[PDB]
Amino acid sequence: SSDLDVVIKSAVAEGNYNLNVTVDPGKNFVYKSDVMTLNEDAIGAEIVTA
Amino acid sequence: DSSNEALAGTFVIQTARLGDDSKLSFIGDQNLINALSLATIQEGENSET
Repeated sequence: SSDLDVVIKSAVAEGNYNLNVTVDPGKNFVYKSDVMTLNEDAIGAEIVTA
Repeated sequence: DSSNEALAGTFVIQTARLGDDSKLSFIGDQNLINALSLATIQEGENSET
């Protein structure tokens, strides 16, 4: 596989090992920015539903 | 599965005689031999005459 790393500390034994993986997921990060407002003289347009 | 070839992408090397005569030895440069990285998975045993 291309997503497996190995680090060595002491004497290793031998052999071919087969691994089985099971997962239980968690959560992620959500960032919020602040409100933006216009200057004293600007003009804007949009399409809004009503 | 459940045989000598359970692993994908590996070389398997054998000999057609029995006993100590079937031992193999590999010699060469250090880097090439390190890259090959041979290992033993079965050992021979003597006959009974």
